[PDB]
Amino acid sequence: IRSENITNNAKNILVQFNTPVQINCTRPNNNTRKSIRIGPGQAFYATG
Amino acid sequence: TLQCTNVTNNITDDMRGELKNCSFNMTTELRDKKQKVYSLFYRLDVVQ
Amino acid sequence: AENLWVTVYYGVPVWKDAETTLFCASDAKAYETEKHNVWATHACVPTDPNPQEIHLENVTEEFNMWKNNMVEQMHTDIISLWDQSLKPCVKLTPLCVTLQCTNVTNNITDDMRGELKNCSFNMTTELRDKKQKVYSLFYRLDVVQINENKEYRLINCNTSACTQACPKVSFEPIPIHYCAPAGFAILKCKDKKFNGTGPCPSVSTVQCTHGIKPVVSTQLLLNGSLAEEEVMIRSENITNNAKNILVQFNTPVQINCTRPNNNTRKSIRIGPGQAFYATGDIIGDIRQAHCNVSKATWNETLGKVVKQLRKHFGNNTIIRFANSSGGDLEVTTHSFNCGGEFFYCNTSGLFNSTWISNNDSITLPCRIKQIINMWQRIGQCMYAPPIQGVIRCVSNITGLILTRDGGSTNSTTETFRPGGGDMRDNWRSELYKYKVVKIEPLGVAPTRCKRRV
Amino acid sequence: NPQEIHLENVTEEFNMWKNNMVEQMHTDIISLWDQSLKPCVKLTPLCV
Amino acid sequence: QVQLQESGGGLVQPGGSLRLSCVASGFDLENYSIGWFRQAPGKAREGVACLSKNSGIGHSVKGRFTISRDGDSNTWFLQMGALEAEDTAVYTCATYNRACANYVTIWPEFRGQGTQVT
Amino acid sequence: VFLGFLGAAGSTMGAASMTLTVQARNLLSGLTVWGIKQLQARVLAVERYLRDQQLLGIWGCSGKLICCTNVPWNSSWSNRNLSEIWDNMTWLQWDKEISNYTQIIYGLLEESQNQQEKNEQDLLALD
Amino acid sequence: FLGFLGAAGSTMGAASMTLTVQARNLLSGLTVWGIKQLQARVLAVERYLRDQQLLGIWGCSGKLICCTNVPWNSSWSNRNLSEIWDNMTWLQWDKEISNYTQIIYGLLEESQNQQEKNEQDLLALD
Amino acid sequence: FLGFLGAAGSTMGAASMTLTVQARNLLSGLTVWGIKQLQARVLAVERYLRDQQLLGIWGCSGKLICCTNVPWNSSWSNRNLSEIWDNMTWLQWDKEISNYTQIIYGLLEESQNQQEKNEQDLLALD
Ligand SMILES: *[C@@H]1O[C@H](CO)[C@@H](O[C@@H]2O[C@H](CO)[C@@H](O[C@@H]3O[C@H](CO)[C@@H](O)[C@H](O)[C@@H]3O)[C@H](O)[C@H]2NC(C)=O)[C@H](O)[C@H]1NC(C)=O
Ligand SMILES: *[C@@H]1O[C@H](CO)[C@@H](O[C@@H]2O[C@H](CO)[C@@H](O[C@@H]3O[C@H](CO)[C@@H](O)[C@H](O)[C@@H]3O)[C@H](O)[C@H]2NC(C)=O)[C@H](O)[C@H]1NC(C)=O
Ligand SMILES: *[C@@H]1O[C@H](CO)[C@@H](O[C@@H]2O[C@H](CO)[C@@H](O)[C@H](O)[C@H]2NC(C)=O)[C@H](O)[C@H]1NC(C)=O
Ligand SMILES: *[C@@H]1O[C@H](CO)[C@@H](O[C@@H]2O[C@H](CO)[C@@H](O)[C@H](O)[C@H]2NC(C)=O)[C@H](O)[C@H]1NC(C)=O
Ligand SMILES: *[C@@H]1O[C@H](CO)[C@@H](O[C@@H]2O[C@H](CO)[C@@H](O)[C@H](O)[C@H]2NC(C)=O)[C@H](O)[C@H]1NC(C)=O
Ligand SMILES: *[C@@H]1O[C@H](CO)[C@@H](O[C@@H]2O[C@H](CO)[C@@H](O)[C@H](O)[C@H]2NC(C)=O)[C@H](O)[C@H]1NC(C)=O
Ligand SMILES: *[C@@H]1O[C@H](CO)[C@@H](O[C@@H]2O[C@H](CO)[C@@H](O)[C@H](O)[C@H]2NC(C)=O)[C@H](O)[C@H]1NC(C)=O
Ligand SMILES: *[C@@H]1O[C@H](CO)[C@@H](O)[C@H](O)[C@H]1NC(C)=O
Ligand SMILES: *[C@@H]1O[C@H](CO)[C@@H](O)[C@H](O)[C@H]1NC(C)=O
Ligand SMILES: *[C@@H]1O[C@H](CO)[C@@H](O)[C@H](O)[C@H]1NC(C)=O
Ligand SMILES: *[C@@H]1O[C@H](CO)[C@@H](O)[C@H](O)[C@H]1NC(C)=O
Ligand SMILES: *[C@@H]1O[C@H](CO)[C@@H](O)[C@H](O)[C@H]1NC(C)=O
Ligand SMILES: *[C@@H]1O[C@H](CO)[C@@H](O)[C@H](O)[C@H]1NC(C)=O
Ligand SMILES: *[C@@H]1O[C@H](CO)[C@@H](O)[C@H](O)[C@H]1NC(C)=O
Ligand SMILES: *[C@@H]1O[C@H](CO)[C@@H](O)[C@H](O)[C@H]1NC(C)=O
Ligand SMILES: *[C@@H]1O[C@H](CO)[C@@H](O)[C@H](O)[C@H]1NC(C)=O
Ligand SMILES: *[C@@H]1O[C@H](CO)[C@@H](O)[C@H](O)[C@H]1NC(C)=O
Ligand SMILES: *[C@@H]1O[C@H](CO)[C@@H](O)[C@H](O)[C@H]1NC(C)=O
Ligand SMILES: *[C@@H]1O[C@H](CO)[C@@H](O)[C@H](O)[C@H]1NC(C)=O
Ligand SMILES: *[C@@H]1O[C@H](CO)[C@@H](O)[C@H](O)[C@H]1NC(C)=O
Ligand SMILES: *[C@@H]1O[C@H](CO)[C@@H](O)[C@H](O)[C@H]1NC(C)=O
Ligand SMILES: *[C@@H]1O[C@H](CO)[C@@H](O)[C@H](O)[C@H]1NC(C)=O
Ligand SMILES: *[C@@H]1O[C@H](CO)[C@@H](O)[C@H](O)[C@H]1NC(C)=O
Ligand SMILES: *[C@@H]1O[C@H](CO)[C@@H](O)[C@H](O)[C@H]1NC(C)=O
Repeated sequence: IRSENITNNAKNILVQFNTPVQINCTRPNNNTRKSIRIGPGQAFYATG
Repeated sequence: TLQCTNVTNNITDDMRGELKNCSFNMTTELRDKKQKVYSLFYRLDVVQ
Repeated sequence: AENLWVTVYYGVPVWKDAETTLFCASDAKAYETEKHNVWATHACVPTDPNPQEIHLENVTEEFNMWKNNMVEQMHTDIISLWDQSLKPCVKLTPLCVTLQCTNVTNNITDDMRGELKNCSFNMTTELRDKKQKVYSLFYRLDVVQINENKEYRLINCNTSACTQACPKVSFEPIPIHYCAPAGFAILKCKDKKFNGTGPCPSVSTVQCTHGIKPVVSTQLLLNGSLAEEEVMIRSENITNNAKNILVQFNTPVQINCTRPNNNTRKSIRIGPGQAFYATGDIIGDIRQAHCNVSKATWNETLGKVVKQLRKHFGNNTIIRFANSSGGDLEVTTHSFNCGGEFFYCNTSGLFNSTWISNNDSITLPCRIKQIINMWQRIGQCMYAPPIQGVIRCVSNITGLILTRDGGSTNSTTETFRPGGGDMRDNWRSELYKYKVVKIEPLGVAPTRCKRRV
Repeated sequence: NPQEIHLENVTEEFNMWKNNMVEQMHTDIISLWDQSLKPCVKLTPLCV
Repeated sequence: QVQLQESGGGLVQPGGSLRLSCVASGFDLENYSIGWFRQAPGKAREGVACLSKNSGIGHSVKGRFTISRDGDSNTWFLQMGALEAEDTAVYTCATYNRACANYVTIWPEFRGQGTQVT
Repeated sequence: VFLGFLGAAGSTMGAASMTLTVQARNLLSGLTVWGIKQLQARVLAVERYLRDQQLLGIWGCSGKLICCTNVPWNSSWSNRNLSEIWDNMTWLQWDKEISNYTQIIYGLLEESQNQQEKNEQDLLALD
Repeated sequence: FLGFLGAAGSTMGAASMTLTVQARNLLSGLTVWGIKQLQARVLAVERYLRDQQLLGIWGCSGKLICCTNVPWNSSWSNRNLSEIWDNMTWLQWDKEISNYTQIIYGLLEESQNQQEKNEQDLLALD
Repeated sequence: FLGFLGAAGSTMGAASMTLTVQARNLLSGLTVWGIKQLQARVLAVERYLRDQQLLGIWGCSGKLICCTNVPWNSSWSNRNLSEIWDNMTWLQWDKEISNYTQIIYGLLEESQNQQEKNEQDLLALD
């Protein structure tokens, strides 16, 4: 437990762990990206 | 401006709204012509 | 006497192969009545008034030209200079409008049928809202037909945006000398039998390299440096098809190249401050640009090249030439940089001959192109502004980048076809006899010294 | 508190019309203004 | 690794289309370009397509044949249509010079094995 | 005479070790391209010269050209006669001959100089 | 051996044994890490050059141990000799004298100037 | 007197008093004023290092006040020593050798080379 002033209400308390916590997460969706033309040369990819 | 409408294909109750099925005009490679392109925009990136 | 003890010597003549970065050395010419340059020499340090070359003896230094880093450094430097010079002036994106172009028949000649096109289009004036109907002349190579009076469009206008070549600057090649910094030495080979990979027992140190012109050409090197004695053949394998053969001539071949049409440049406003220079209203007759070589000189030069080339392929082998068989418009054709106008010539009147064991002129047609893609990295096109008047160019064309054909097992049907590709052989023919050595002055040696306390 | 060593017995030939500071500063101020005018508005659309 | 692996060969009825493809790796496919062969019995070697780097242009010897690429995927697609009786041969995909130097005539290095199109 | 940078780079070490000043004097010669590009080379040259000079100064050395030293030759790095070494071999051949055993030599020179300084301190303090 | 800065906590006498190794790596060595890395290199060069000039015009240039004049004024440290060298560390010594080590850098200069005076006069006399 | 470059008006003999003073301030220490400053720093370091190398080429190694061979040729100056050391200022003196320095800077070099060769021969023959 680390803090600049542990007796203060506006200082973050940077807790550092001893064992990691495994976290997964996904975006369970295909995202088909289609390219369209901004103008001459420039292109812009938007999810289709 | 985005003539956007709200997406209702194979959607889930938790993800209501959110994705929006936006259609807007866009300059083509020639800087004299307007296309009509479409994209998907999350509700966090579009305001009314 | 036994006390053979180690002593240390500083500033000893010992070198080790290494790599570093060099800089400019250009002739000053007082650099006062100058209109700038694309390789800006105002920031380049001035060359020595009398560079000194020190001949070394007893020395056999290994040389190699195909894994030399000087060529890569040169290429990066010139590309960076080209990119830097194109920033601080017009950036014409508003030219992809739908051009309406017809033919031109103001007493045209049949060989140049089509080619030049009368294009007209809407264009924004100085004001952001008002529009004007302007016209220009666009070559057939720079316009494509959309919506297949037809509607044409600039060829670069779906894939890149062109910054018009800066009207004040010039592309005229000037010599530049690459001088190594302190602590590094430039070794130059003076052997006339030098061919590339192999030691050269005549190496001499120089302050830095001689004047070299960063010319841009394909399949026919122009204003190169000739090798004396005889025409020399260099490669990285003479027995591999996919490797070029940087043939270097010993007798320069004169080549003239013209453009017998006037070009009334007419600047037109396309926005606030920005002005775009265009062609229009060719005065007099219109005829396609051409190039002249001398058949008497070229036939003899090809004979000499064949005689020197049969050494590596046997004295009973046929040797045929042919033109390029396909590729881009910058490899199957000559790729001049003549006075700000980028020619593209028909080098098929030269490479058409067959050689066996045992006054006039050749005219190559040329196709002027304005919209170019030199330094072929995609998305860096540039529009070369038209140049008024009739132009002429003279060169010695001392070089050749032929590629072998091969592949038909073992037989005598060898054919050579010109072909460029990577833009590095126009300098690999100029920095072949050069290397950079890092001097290591520290060195220990045993003597009878005792180091008095 | 910058130091100012007064020197005696010394004569020096000055020159105000061939000074280099008066030119280096002239270029430097232009460089300053060109640098300070870059990172904000570059209004083109006032030509209507 | 540099060797090329081809796929899509087979039998085609006159008047159809194919999707010849070939893929490769070898930490050196940024300096080379990829084109295709054509070798019919009794005749020499020709070329059919060459996707030139440094220009992105899809040069081909005939109008029907077209070369194409997709993203950073190291696969090249030769699309051929309106096939006719002569187009029965051994199609090989090989590597040509960085700017598609002389082809339809050259014999390159780092070549493939070649499928069969009848 | 036979002046010029690396003028005697092929001559034997006997005559080469007369004009080391020529090889050592020009070690300090002198946003756009040719701008910071030249300055980087200048800084690198200064770095290399400073490395060499400090390496000379760390040992008991830096008179200038020649500097006799302690820690006898191990006689294993080169089993060659003195006359042959000093009049029959050019400097680059010597470099490639003894380029494998340099770091140990430098460490030995450093330790010898430090021991010499300690001996000097001991012989100066007591009196 | 004890590496660079290895003898930092060792006693003063033993710390004055590996000066060379810690005096050997004082010169090790556009976009980010461009002009700024070169700035770091130039700063290191300037610092080393200033230190060498100080080890110079003082009268030394042999580096490492260097005998010199200007006898030790008692006001700077009224302590024994051995206690400085057996049970003290260089960091503690630097804390002990931090404001005193600015007049010393002038006493050494004046001693060097007077020594050069004496040497020059005695050499030119004969 | 005192201060950096504070004795340029004093006599030649008296001005050889603050050599350390003038030697100390030879090493004082993207965007505008951000590349000019670094260029100036590099130039100053290079100038000082070249000057130090030139000094060390001849055998001085101690900078301030050096003794050397190559006796004073009467062509360079024809006048009494006390007149040189008692009335001139250094700037006035530099006028007399504005063009004679190039030969001296090589004469001292060859004298140093001769002395080094004699030292090496004497140590080798023993
Ligand atoms: C290979 O080298 C030759 C020789 O320098 C190059 O020819 C040179 O081309 C330039 C461009 O036109 C000529 O400069 C022009 O000269 C005319 C007439 O004096 C002048 O009115 C123009 O303002 C411009 O200065 C130059 O004279 C000409 N060299 C000679 C000797 O006539 C050639 O361009 C080089 N090859 C390539 C591919 O660049
Ligand atoms: C580069 O140069 C070669 C040099 O031959 C050009 O090849 C020639 O191109 C013409 C284009 O019309 C070919 O057609 C011929 O036209 C004449 C006109 O009457 C006709 O009589 C012939 O029967 C023939 O159809 C010609 O066959 C071809 N070869 C020769 C030897 O003339 C080439 O077009 C130039 N350009 C390029 C991009 O290669
Ligand atoms: C794209 O441009 C077309 C150009 O006509 C727009 O179509 C007009 O839209 C307005 C409302 O915004 C209508 O009042 C007009 O009647 C429409 N004209 C025609 C010919 O359809 C269109 O709205 C623009 N935006 C989009 C998303 O299509
Ligand atoms: C330049 O702008 C004018 C705008 O008036 C274009 O005029 C049009 O021309 C076509 C045929 O040429 C007519 O069918 C249209 O009715 C015209 N527009 C009008 C009258 O508003 C002209 O074509 C433009 N020039 C080009 C595209 O080259
Ligand atoms: C030069 O080319 C030769 C052949 O053109 C190269 O040697 C070939 O290496 C490949 C590598 O797989 C072998 O399959 C061939 O059989 C080899 N050729 C022969 C004739 O044996 C060679 O590597 C190239 N480079 C050099 C320096 O020679
Ligand atoms: C190219 O097109 C321009 C534009 O139409 C032509 O210029 C016209 O010429 C006719 C007479 O031939 C005049 O009546 C028009 O007023 C001109 N228009 C403009 C805008 O100047 C030109 O003649 C065509 N040909 C060439 C070679 O430029
Ligand atoms: C090389 O030369 C050959 C003929 O010598 C050219 O082949 C001709 O090309 C034109 C246009 O491409 C065709 O119209 C002819 O039918 C072709 N004739 C033959 C016999 O092939 C070839 O185009 C030339 N290539 C280059 C790059 O110049
Ligand atoms: C860290 O430990 C010291 C030990 O005395 C203590 O004084 C200090 O407050 C601590 N800091 C924290 C807990 O953030
Ligand atoms: C830490 O917090 C206490 C809480 O009142 C406060 O009195 C003290 O001044 C703070 N000290 C610092 C260094 O922030
Ligand atoms: C997403 O689509 C691809 C083909 O477009 C398919 O291979 C993949 O299985 C799809 N994603 C999931 C989670 O099934
Ligand atoms: C789409 O559905 C959400 C769900 O409540 C609704 O709030 C939103 O207004 C809808 N979008 C439109 C354009 O009506
Ligand atoms: C006009 O130019 C086109 C080029 O696209 C050409 O096909 C056509 O023959 C030309 N017309 C005339 C009359 O020359
Ligand atoms: C667009 O540019 C490409 C080059 O990538 C070219 O192949 C094509 O013909 C151009 N025009 C189109 C796609 O309409
Ligand atoms: C260059 O000449 C040397 C001479 O022995 C030869 O070994 C080498 O193969 C040659 N390189 C070529 C011809 O590319
Ligand atoms: C180009 O125009 C000038 C000016 O009228 C004229 O003197 C010259 O003859 C023209 N060019 C040609 C090739 O006639
Ligand atoms: C090139 O040769 C042709 C052949 O007739 C000639 O008409 C033309 O004037 C020549 N061009 C020159 C010499 O510049
Ligand atoms: C090229 O032009 C020059 C100058 O007009 C002439 O001296 C030379 O003969 C020409 N070369 C050829 C091959 O016609
Ligand atoms: C000139 O070129 C032809 C082309 O084949 C060749 O046969 C001939 O030997 C060459 N030399 C002469 C003098 O004609
Ligand atoms: C090419 O050479 C052949 C025979 O060598 C000849 O018949 C033909 O006319 C030549 N063509 C050209 C364009 O030189
Ligand atoms: C071209 O060749 C001639 C022939 O002597 C030579 O004088 C000239 O320097 C060469 N180069 C150029 C650019 O003219
Ligand atoms: C080259 O080596 C020979 C071998 O004896 C020698 O005589 C000659 O002087 C050397 N050349 C020099 C040192 O320039
Ligand atoms: C030192 O160089 C290489 C490095 O491994 C070694 O193989 C060689 O034997 C050594 N040199 C000698 C002369 O043994
Ligand atoms: C640290 O101090 C202890 C005595 O307090 C001593 O034994 C030890 O040697 C010291 N550490 C080192 C590295 O000398
Ligand atoms: C200037 O010269 C006078 C004698 O003429 C001398 O007394 C004085 O000290 C000199 N000035 C300085 C600053 O030394």
